[PDB]
Amino acid sequence: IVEGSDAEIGMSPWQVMLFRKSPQELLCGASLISDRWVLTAAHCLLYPPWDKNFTENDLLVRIGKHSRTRYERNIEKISMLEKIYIHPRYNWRENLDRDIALMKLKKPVAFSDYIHPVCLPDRETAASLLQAGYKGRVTGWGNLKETGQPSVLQVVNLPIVERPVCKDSTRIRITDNMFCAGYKPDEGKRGDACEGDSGGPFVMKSPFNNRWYQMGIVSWGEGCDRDGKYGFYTHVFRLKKWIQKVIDQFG
Amino acid sequence: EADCGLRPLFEKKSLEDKTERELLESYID
Amino acid sequence: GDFEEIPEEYL
Ligand SMILES: NC(=[NH2+])c1ccc(CNC(=O)[C@@H]2CCCN2C(=O)[C@H](N)Cc2ccccc2)cc1
Ligand code: NA
Ligand code: NA
Repeated sequence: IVEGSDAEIGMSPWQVMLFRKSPQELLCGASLISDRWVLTAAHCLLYPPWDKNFTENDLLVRIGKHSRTRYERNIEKISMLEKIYIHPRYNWRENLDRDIALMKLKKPVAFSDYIHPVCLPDRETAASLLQAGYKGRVTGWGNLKETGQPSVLQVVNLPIVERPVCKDSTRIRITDNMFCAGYKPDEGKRGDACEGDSGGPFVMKSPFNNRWYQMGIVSWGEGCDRDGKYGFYTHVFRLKKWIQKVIDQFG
Repeated sequence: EADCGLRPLFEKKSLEDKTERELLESYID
Repeated sequence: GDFEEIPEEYL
């Protein structure tokens, strides 16, 4: 996260760290959506142009974390993956269309002050909140600059941007399964997700029921926090039918 | 989950975090 | 490279 701030304790209790078993390193962010299911970006797991294709046994999920590198004894919980599910029409060849994947855990994680699932939006919350100008919140342990590595989880609030401004900011083909967020150059404030923040949640707090909903997944960007560029997020609601099919078929 | 999206250290004990009001203020009017 | 080691039971 660029130009964000340190998280408060317990501020994002659905934040998941995807961790590589060997060499031991952060691979991506992710989110907890129930005691056995974790949501991330497909590109976190599969991206053939970069020779990336992880299998279940390659990874761990670390939940309840705050510190990036420390083992947070008696607080974090480390979980093994039962199975990975990638969207069958995830477009790694062109533009990361439908950049979404689910991971089922081997055993259910215990909820705590630091571990708690986020909600997924239904059609009305999405219709109500996913509007240009409305702000969401992105969290992660990714780079602090385009070209560290924070000591602890970082957070930044960013406004959703109008789809024509999203489209006009890039040469990549944008789809309805994506949205973009960030400040415009004349708006003064800055902030963005960056490498390492991949797969983490873009959340909004509904003013109707005061619950946090995951509206996006950190997906892609050109550089980080550049003027006239925006971060792109997978549109969780548009892919929710796939999400529910997987959990309904596989548990 | 029935309890999803309600944080134990914030919503569940009626505490607000330091910047959530920035989001509320953007959900206009 | 800077990650503290995790309990061996998880690997
Ligand atoms: N908000 C941001 N500035 C930002 C930037 C980067 C990332 C991590 N995601 C990435 O690095 C993804 C993986 C494939 C190439 N990539 C990118 O973001 C590329 N820079 C742009 C691109 C190339 C081909 C297809 C789609 C997008 C996540 C967020
Ligand atoms: Na364009
Ligand atoms: Na920008």
